[PDB]
Amino acid sequence: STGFGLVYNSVADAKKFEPAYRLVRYGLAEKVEKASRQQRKQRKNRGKKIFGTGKSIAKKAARRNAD
Amino acid sequence: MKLNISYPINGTQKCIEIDDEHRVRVFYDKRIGQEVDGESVGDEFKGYVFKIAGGNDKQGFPMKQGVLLPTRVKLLLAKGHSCYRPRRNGERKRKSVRGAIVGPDLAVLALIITKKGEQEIEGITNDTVPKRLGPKRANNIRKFFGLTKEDDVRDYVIRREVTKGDKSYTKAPKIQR
Amino acid sequence: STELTVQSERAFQKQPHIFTNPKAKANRKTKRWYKNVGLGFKTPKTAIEGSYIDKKCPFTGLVSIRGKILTGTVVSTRMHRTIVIRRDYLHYVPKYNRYEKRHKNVPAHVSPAFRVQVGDIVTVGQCRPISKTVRFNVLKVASAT
Amino acid sequence: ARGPKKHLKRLAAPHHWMLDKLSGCYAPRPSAGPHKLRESLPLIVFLRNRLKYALNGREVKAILMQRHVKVDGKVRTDTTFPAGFMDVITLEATNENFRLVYDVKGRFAVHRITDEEASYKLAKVKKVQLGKKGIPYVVTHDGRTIRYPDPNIKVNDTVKVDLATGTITDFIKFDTGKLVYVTGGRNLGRVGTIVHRERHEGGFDLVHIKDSLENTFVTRLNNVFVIGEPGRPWISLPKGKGIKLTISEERDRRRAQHGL
RNA sequence: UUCAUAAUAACUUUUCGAAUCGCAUGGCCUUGUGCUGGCGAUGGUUCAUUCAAAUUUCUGCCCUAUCAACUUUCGAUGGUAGGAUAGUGGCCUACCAUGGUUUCAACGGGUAACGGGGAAUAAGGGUUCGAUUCCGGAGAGGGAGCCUGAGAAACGGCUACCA
RNA sequence: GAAACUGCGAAUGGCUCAUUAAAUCAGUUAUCGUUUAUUUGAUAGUUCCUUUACUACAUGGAUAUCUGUGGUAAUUCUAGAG
Repeated sequence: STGFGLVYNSVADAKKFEPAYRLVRYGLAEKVEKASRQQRKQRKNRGKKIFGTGKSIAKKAARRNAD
Repeated sequence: MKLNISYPINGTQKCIEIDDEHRVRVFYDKRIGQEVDGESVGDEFKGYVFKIAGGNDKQGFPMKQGVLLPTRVKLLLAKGHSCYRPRRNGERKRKSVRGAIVGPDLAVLALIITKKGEQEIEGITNDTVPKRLGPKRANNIRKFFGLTKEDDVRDYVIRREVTKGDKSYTKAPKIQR
Repeated sequence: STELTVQSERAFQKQPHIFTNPKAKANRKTKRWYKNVGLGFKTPKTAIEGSYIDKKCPFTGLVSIRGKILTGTVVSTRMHRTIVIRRDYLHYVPKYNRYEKRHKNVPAHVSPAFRVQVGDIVTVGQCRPISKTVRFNVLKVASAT
Repeated sequence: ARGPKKHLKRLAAPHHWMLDKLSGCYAPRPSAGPHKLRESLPLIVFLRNRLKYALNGREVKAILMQRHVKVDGKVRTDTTFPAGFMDVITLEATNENFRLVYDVKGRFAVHRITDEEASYKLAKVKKVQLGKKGIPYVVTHDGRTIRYPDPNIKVNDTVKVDLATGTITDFIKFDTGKLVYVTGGRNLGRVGTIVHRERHEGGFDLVHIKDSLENTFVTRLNNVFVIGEPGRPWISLPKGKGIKLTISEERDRRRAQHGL
């Protein structure tokens, strides 16, 4: 077989330059848990809808119940 | 119907509900931006001088001034004149809008209250709320305290001390220029 | 091809930004400017001695000759200061291994210095868009008798 | 229609980049600069595919930020700067200096220059024009404009530049019996000594050119670039020396030249 | 070249000619909080260069005579003078001149027609196809019309009418 | 440093073949007939307007975000004041 090896100088140098997924497999850095591609795309659209912040519209929610 | 009252100097506002027509009949055939007396409105206000300038319609049609008529005329709006917030820079949009002169079609009336009268009510003329944001620039901080040049700055600054629980660390503005 | 009258319009015509000095005293009166066309051509003295102005003339005007230099025989002559050069040529047909003959005409503007008739060869040079169809100007009339 | 174009499909890109057919849909568009789209060479191609330090375009962006690339003295952190002919590319780490000179085939060559000689750049003219306050200023064909030239410098005449400071040092005149490089068309990356010049009346000038082997070839004027006295090169040239050989001559060399 | 560029005469509801900010905190003191000074950001005027964009020269197209005359009122072809245009031009008006294309096939009709680089078949010549991975051009349900920006008659932007 | 103001981009990419027969398009030309953000290059003592009492040691007021008072069957609807 024929690999493709990279021998860095030190540990602090090899941590930053190498891609994140390569650090996971050997067990150097932590695995970055993130949200699914669908739901965070929905969050972008729903965040855009309300001009915002959530304070002003939430205070109206109490007033809208009386109507 | 509802009256949006707001005192400018003190800084307190309240909605007064009016089911009776006779009280609102003073505002019939009166235009946006004129002085109105308090005595003819009702028993609550006597000695006051109201200031009608704005309004609101049933369904949801904010009133614009300079339009004339007692009608709902659709108008062409853009950046520079109110009743439209543009999203694209330069884009226009034809919006619906309520006319100027008041009739029996409204839900809320806009009112500023200049001069006091007799019956000071609960928390509209009694209470006085301070303004939230202090000065900032070089000549705004100078004129507020009446300092002129030689008195210098780095002295008259508001440091609000907020507490999470144990600590009491200071905040501070940033005097630009 | 009017011609001869010098001035006969509603307006008046002079060469732009060339001035006749009123106080100075010389035989000229009419102050003429004329240009060298280039590309190894020869400007005639009928243009220099003449009285015509013309915006669209290459000798006395802003029309600069550049690009291509076509040729051909003249056909049509019957309008004010233009000409139609008929340029004949052959076209190939690979299937039969033969040649064709094709036609299309070329319109051009004439300087009043040159004297033109029907059935004479005319060398012609490309220039600014003079008009709708006319994109060319006359530079020679070598009518061998 | 509608404004500029900010993409380049890989088959539509010029061939002397030497990019792969597979392993990518798009190619790197070189941005605006002192060199044209066809004649330039972007820094992604130079670092990734030529020198072969970085494996992909990701790692080229890491090198530029920390931070030793120097095209014509100054840094440039842009990934796709149009670096072209006679441009000096230095590296403080490794102590390497380069110059983009054309190969006998037509490609850009990886030519390792001395420390040392990488210091002056050679450019062409161009104009030859007066500015305001009657100031005479010269333009370079390879990018820049320089002020206050010598009174006898004209079109197609090459000029040496200081690079670090940015001023004129010396000039060479375009006349017969002098070395000249070619940077356009089919006879690209060849060197020769000149014989004749057909001037013509507004229809492109031509030049007849020999070489050390006495083989003749003809090219256009705008492609030609002067490079010193005959048998006296101002700049260091790579192996080959712009000779250009026959098909059968090159077959003879490779199978003969062996030694494992 | 009436080009580059310079000079004289003035104009203009007089464009621009830095009231902008981070990392360092040095040098002789006229030892002020002043006279000078390092490393990069940003904005700006005219002239270059680059990415382009507009028009433009020459030659080249599939069937049809059961399409031989066609355009000029309502610009057709040309001249002079203005208007508009980023800029040339009948692009648009005013007063004139009657021209332009045509059996070397104009003008009209049809196309189950987007144009090329190409593909299929394969003695040599040629036949037939090219909606479609690259290059250029049109269009966003059908037509007109614009706003903002260097660049849009934008449509994952707007104002109408007809579905 | 959430939010919003200013600046930039959204005119590229992607999809389709309805129209169109000297039109589009291909190869050759000219822009001495014009506009170009961005790009990398150069570059502005000349605004003062008689030259003894003139802002130049630095000028002016808003507007957001947020504080709240709301209406609406409705929608990235936006009215009043601070």
